[PDB]
Amino acid sequence: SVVTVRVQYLEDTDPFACANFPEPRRAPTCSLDGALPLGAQIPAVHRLLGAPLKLEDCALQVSPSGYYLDTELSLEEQREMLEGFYEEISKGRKPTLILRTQLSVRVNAILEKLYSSSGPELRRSLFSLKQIFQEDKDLVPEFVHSEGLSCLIRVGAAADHNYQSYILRALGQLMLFVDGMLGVVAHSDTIQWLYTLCASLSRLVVKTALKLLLVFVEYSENNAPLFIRAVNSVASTTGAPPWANLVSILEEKNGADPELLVYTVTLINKTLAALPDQDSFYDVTDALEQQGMEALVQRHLGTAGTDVDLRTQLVLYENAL
Amino acid sequence: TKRLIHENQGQCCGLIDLMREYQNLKSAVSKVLENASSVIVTDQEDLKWAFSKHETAKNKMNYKQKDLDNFTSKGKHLLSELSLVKTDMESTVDKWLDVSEKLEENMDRLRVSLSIWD
Repeated sequence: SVVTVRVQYLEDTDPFACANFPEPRRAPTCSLDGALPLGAQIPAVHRLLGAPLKLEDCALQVSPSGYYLDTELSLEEQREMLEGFYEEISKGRKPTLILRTQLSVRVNAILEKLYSSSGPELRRSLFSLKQIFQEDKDLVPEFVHSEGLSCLIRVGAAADHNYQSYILRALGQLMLFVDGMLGVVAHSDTIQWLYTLCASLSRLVVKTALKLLLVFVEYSENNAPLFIRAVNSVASTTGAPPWANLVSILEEKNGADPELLVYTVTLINKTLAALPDQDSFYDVTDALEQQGMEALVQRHLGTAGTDVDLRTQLVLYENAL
Repeated sequence: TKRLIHENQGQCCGLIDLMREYQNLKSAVSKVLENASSVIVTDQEDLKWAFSKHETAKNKMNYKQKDLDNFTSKGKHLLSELSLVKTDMESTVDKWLDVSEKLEENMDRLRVSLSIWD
């Protein structure tokens, strides 16, 4: 029960500098065994390839399919995940397999360099992180598994506004993918960090934190309570009243900023639309009526300089009550 | 048998047209880059104008930003092929990172400095 395939390796020991071409261009053939486990079979082909890959840090991706093989069960035992695979074989063609580094090992090298680098090194790395996630979404689950989020927060909270803004653009890259999204829904500390970020003096950083928080509340509604609880914990830990950061943006110490003001009102709006409970609702709206909200709303709805879109979403506010 | 000579020599051929390709692309790259550097610039109408002007500097910035990341995509899959060269690439990547951030927060200042006019 043997199998004849086309093999290629991928040099990805360093994830911040991955090469693009797998060598050789013309994949060589060798014969395996479909009913025996792959781990013991990896060395013959590893020497067949002469790869500069730590054989004990290696992993296997099915080329067209993308599947990561469990390295110590046979080919017949994971048949249910190789449907397209045996059909290429059944066509009488030879399917192709990519030798690369485990997502675990790659995310581990990443967490090292994030935790151990600094200055220009660290900065370069964060910029490339964005594109890396765009082009291998598969790293994202292993990433959530290795507390990479712990790393990101543990780095961002002691860094400057550029370092943090780059972190946040990267973070939006994570959240376009389902697994990273799930990691953010799980990590209360993360959303807490983004709320801290809404008090930054960088108005770019505030806009960005605000728009990603919009992405967060638009994905689902199950995370509206999680948001409100995180905000309460941050305001309570910092010594400030809950929600003070938004309303400070609303009553502008620096002046007018329509895009931020409209972003904020839509955010709170879209926080409002997701709860049938009127009682915690009333709890919260008292907490807000305390801080002075009605006069701010009133006097701003007065001035005709307000932009029309901002105005529409704030009348959605008033219409709610 | 004589073909394997033809083969290695084709390897040298393919690498020669390879970086001749890199060079012709880079031509346009240089023009764009030059312009990037160029757009720089260290009354109340004036401050406002500046925020509205730096706003078009950046409307143009993100406009070119799409082929700019086409540039970052091309460079990464560029150094995939091919000691001396590496530093060169790093040098332009760091220089462009510094001016990427630099015009980012220079237009930000110009917006947020007619904010001191508004």
